[PDB]
Amino acid sequence: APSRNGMILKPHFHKDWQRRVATWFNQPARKIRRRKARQARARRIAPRPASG
Amino acid sequence: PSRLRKTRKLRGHVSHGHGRIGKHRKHPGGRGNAGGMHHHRINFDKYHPGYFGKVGMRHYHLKRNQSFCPTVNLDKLWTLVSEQTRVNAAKNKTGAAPIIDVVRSGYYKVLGKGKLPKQPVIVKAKFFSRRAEEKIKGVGGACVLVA
Amino acid sequence: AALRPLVKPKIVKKRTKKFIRHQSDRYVKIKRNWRKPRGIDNRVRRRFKGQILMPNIGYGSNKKTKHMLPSGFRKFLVHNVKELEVLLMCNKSYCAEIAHNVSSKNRKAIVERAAQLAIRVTNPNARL
RNA sequence: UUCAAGAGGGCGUGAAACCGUUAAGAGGUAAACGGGUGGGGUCCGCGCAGUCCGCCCGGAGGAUUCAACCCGGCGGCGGGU
RNA sequence: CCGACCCGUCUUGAAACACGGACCAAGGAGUCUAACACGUGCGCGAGUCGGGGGCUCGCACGAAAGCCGCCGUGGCGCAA
RNA sequence: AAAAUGGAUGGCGCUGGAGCGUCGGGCCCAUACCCGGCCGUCGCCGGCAGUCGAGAGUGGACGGGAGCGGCGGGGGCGGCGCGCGCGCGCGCCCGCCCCCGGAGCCCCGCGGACGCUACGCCGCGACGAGUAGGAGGGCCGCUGCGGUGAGCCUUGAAGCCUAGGGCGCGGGCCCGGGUGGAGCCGCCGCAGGUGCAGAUCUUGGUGGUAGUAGCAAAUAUUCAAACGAGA
Ligand SMILES: [Mg+2]
Ligand SMILES: [Mg+2]
Ligand SMILES: [Mg+2]
Ligand SMILES: [Mg+2]
Ligand SMILES: [Mg+2]
Ligand SMILES: [Mg+2]
Ligand SMILES: [Mg+2]
Ligand SMILES: [Mg+2]
Ligand SMILES: [Mg+2]
Ligand SMILES: [Mg+2]
Ligand SMILES: [Mg+2]
Ligand SMILES: [Mg+2]
Ligand SMILES: [Mg+2]
Ligand SMILES: [Mg+2]
Ligand SMILES: [Mg+2]
Ligand SMILES: [Mg+2]
Ligand SMILES: [Mg+2]
Ligand SMILES: [Mg+2]
Ligand SMILES: [Mg+2]
Ligand SMILES: [Mg+2]
Ligand SMILES: [Mg+2]
Ligand SMILES: [Mg+2]
Ligand SMILES: [Mg+2]
Ligand SMILES: [Mg+2]
Ligand SMILES: [Mg+2]
Ligand SMILES: [Mg+2]
Ligand SMILES: [Mg+2]
Repeated sequence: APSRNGMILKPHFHKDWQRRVATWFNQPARKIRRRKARQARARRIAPRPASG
Repeated sequence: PSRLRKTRKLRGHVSHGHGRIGKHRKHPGGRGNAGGMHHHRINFDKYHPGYFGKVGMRHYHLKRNQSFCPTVNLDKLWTLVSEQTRVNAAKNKTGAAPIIDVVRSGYYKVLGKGKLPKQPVIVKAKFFSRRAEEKIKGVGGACVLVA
Repeated sequence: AALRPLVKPKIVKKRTKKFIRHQSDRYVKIKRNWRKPRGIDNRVRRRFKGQILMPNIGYGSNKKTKHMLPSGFRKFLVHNVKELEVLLMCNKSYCAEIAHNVSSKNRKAIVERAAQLAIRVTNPNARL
């Protein structure tokens, strides 16, 4: 039921959007895992450039 | 902040702000944008005209990178370069006439909205407009095309 | 003997009783604390004769004497000597009252000093 | 016995409804209620006078340092030729 | 002594021969996200935003804080 | 001109009215009107960071000549105007003409309220019904986080009871006494599973009913002795 002079909108929520939500709470640990992998590779390839 | 709301002020008040003759029942008009032809015809003829129908041709697989032409006017042209340039021109009287690339600073077509001060500038751009080409020659400059 | 305050104007109170809630004489889930009635058929709201009276702002009390004791003094609550010495200069308008949680051995100290500085105490003999 | 059984084996504290007893008071228009007064009890404070306190001036009594003014040191405020 | 019919709710209209209600304690009912419109408050200003990622802290705090040829790939805006 | 429970000028009752009609003086009383006090809101382009007054644009710093006048103008009684100063006083016309680090009583142009938490203090004048509903102020309250009270406490915290003393229009709160046995609160900000009389509400418990209804289908018990506190 609309009213005085707003927008018309079409939101995409008529499915079951709620079993399938995704939290970005593991954002830092994801960063931390990478460094320790990114360091260690460059230690494995010792003098070779780290970038590649 | 719950403590700044108006549910913290309708305690005691029996109906929580929604009447006694008519009540906050579930979905009493429809559910969504239903009824543009039936029993909401008036909101959509009044505040949203052009909604129902169909018009125009169809372009099926449209790529918005082919159609790309960033625009600029003349007033906002001497700001692509620094201040050494515009001042060292009109000076030493050789016919300096500097060069201004627009495709460097992220612009392709040139437009003739404004005016510009009297120095004999040169311009390089892919496209031009009619009036823009005139104003430049009117001040004593030139226009140049590139690929 | 007793410390005289500065002035002692007469005091006048437009109402002396309290305002009880309605239908609290019948029942025990219902209390004496004022809650306003909001029904449609109700007659305290509609103000018939011979019924409960509702509090408005006309019963409001004069401002020269508001929060004023029968002795002319106004009240102030403490917990130690440190916040008592702030009353030295208003020793003829305001009085002191010691909290309920203070120990016996410390009340003696506070009284002993208030008596020096001429700061009246409205409960000088409690625990002993 | 234990500080404590007014902590006694489903024993921390221990509300209300509902009951038993004791103290007071009352009783033929069911009870309860609002405003206004009266009477009686329970407690608070009299004081077993409550005569409240403070400035300056006058009087009679006694008393011991300083200040008034000078000198020495110390500290601070202000100044503008 | 005078006054004075039981509360809630529907209703043009309730003391009702209109429904609910023996009594007490505890629980109990206008929320969270996503998008929009406007009003207010703060900051920068034809510009303004790092939210994704990377450089520094082992993370006691702190899964924070600071920083970036990323410094603008890009989005909203400056032209219909 | 006749109705069904006994029956209503409101009732008792009234006939030189306490009846019917026209009229007088006196009188009674509503939250209305008038006078006053107390509370809140609204309006004053209100007022006060420190000096002038209730009639109509005010103030000094400033040179060459100096007084008896000014202000030689409406039976209008006019903002402008005239006898509470106009040249007063002190030394010797001539001169002085300090003057409030304090004159002298209601304007002091030297700085200031006992008031000045300016989100404050003061003054005037008018108004106040209220459902659904909209807004504001809440030093009304409940649980927890960050800072802060050189906070409270086994010489007794929370909680609970109270013919006790008191405050606020109210929400609610502070003291006093008893019990009890270990933690709790006030201020500035933050946040929320935040305030019940009900919903044939949910869970538990308790009453009147009530020492009541009842312990009635199928023929039937009696006498003595024994164990045993006890039939
Ligand atoms: Mg709208
Ligand atoms: Mg309402
Ligand atoms: Mg509403
Ligand atoms: Mg409703
Ligand atoms: Mg309807
Ligand atoms: Mg009161
Ligand atoms: Mg009604
Ligand atoms: Mg004990
Ligand atoms: Mg115990
Ligand atoms: Mg027990
Ligand atoms: Mg009893
Ligand atoms: Mg209605
Ligand atoms: Mg009907
Ligand atoms: Mg009703
Ligand atoms: Mg009926
Ligand atoms: Mg129904
Ligand atoms: Mg029933
Ligand atoms: Mg509850
Ligand atoms: Mg905005
Ligand atoms: Mg009103
Ligand atoms: Mg313990
Ligand atoms: Mg919570
Ligand atoms: Mg809730
Ligand atoms: Mg309940
Ligand atoms: Mg209710
Ligand atoms: Mg029987
Ligand atoms: Mg039988």
